[PDB]
Amino acid sequence: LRRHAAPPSTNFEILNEMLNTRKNMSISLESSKALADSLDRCVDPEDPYFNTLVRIMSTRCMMAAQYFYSGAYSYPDFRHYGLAVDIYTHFTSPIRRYCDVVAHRQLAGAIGYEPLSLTHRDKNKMDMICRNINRKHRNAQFAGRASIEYYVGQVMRNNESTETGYVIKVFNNGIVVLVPKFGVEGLIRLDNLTEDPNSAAFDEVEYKLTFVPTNSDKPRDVYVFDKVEVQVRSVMDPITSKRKAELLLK
Amino acid sequence: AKDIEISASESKFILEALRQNYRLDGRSFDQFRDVEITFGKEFGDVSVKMGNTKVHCRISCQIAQPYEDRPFEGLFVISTEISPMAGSQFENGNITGEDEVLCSRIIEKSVRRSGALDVEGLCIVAGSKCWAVRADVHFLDCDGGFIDASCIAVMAGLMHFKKPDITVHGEQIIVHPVNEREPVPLGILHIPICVTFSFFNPQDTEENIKGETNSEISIIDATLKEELLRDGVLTVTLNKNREVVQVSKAGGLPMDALTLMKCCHEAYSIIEKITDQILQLLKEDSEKRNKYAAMLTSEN
Ligand SMILES: [Br-]
Ligand SMILES: [Br-]
Repeated sequence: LRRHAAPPSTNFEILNEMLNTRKNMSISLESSKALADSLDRCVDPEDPYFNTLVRIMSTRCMMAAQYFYSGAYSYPDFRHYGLAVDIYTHFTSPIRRYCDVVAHRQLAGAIGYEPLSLTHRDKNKMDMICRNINRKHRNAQFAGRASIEYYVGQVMRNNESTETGYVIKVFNNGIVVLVPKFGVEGLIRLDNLTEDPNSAAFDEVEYKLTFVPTNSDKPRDVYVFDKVEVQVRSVMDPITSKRKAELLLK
Repeated sequence: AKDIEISASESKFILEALRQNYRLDGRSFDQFRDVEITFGKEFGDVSVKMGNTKVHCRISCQIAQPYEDRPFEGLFVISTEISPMAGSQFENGNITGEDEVLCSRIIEKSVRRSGALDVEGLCIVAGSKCWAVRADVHFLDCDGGFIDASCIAVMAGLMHFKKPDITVHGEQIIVHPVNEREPVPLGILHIPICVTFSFFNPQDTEENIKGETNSEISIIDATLKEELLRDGVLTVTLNKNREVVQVSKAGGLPMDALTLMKCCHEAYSIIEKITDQILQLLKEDSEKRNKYAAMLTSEN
């Protein structure tokens, strides 16, 4: 089977903190439907992409779904939060998922087509299969996302363009902006963020970072969830040899 | 002990009837008796009936501490003490007799050893507190087939039984009564079913040892009269997964290997029908208890 644990309150307390402070909103977390409804109404009229940004950000604070065998947990633990179903598994893709192969053999024995192999009726062997495909699943998505990272990083290799960015993380050492066009997150250090780093201030209560831009002299307050203009640029670090995307806001 | 006297006439008649494809109850050589399963009010209370054979099983459990060797496993025992109620042939408490120890060992190897019950799921807190499931078989009336009747009685009971729900606060065990929250069923890895074959030599020993053509007769699920006149016994246990749980032909009349294999395949068709039968009677019992629960709440 395959279950999905309900997200802890601690994961959304930080998101609701930024929402209630800046946008004056909140996510219920009372139920999956409550979480969905509150996430749905979380939309800014001046910018349609704001709702998408919150969704792609509230996805990062969800518990990882995992494969398992029905003897390892009780029935209420079979619950899949993200789908709101009492029970679930993978079956539709046996060519690209070994989990579906197991499910196929079990269904064949379920209908009486052919007796189920002993290896799929051993609680010990099933535990090894589940712990393996869980690890291979994580390694698959990470390798997949890394493949996107390299090719996109090669597109912006020798190119600079003013794209649309969104502030997702605010710190005293700088900010982190997300470019939806390339799907790449970038870090703008305080030294390259503004002039006179000793004059800049960070308010944790409001998630606001006030500073004076390098090409200006007017105190600008940069809050969170703000749509800002950002110049993209790629440079391979001479120490890590990883193609990172250096971003300069405007 | 107290013996059952069998005349030469009765011995010759029942054996000759077998030579003419006749058995007294009118069954067939490969025909298993109709198994009737009745559940009591409480969970774990099951009554199995095969013709005149009557057995009753009761599943119970209590909080106990696991063995030092197995801190993650719960306790599980099966009791099958005979009594003069099933007949004066049985001595009260005779748990060392040949047939008694065999029967006790067949059930144990079919349920306990086979791991039909998930003993790992009987653990509440590792190496401290666990459930101790007990299966008590009561032999009410004997007309043969006590092994097959017991194996069905134990399994039907275990699948029907439900233990009180438990929430754990460290080592503090909160045992919820049936009044507060509903009880929790047991974990069954597989459903073992026993089928016993009885062998008869229509000729003499010489033709069994050195005889060219085999002629030994084998019948399924013998009655008491057929059981007292057999020359060999075979108990084979299988499940719907097409696997042999255990086979026990402890001596007796030497039998052809291919014939014993035929019995195993014949038994598989029986255990399939029996297993599905048990499951259906469990569903209807669940539907009955739920329908009454709805009629009790509506009237409340
Ligand atoms: Br253990
Ligand atoms: Br009879």
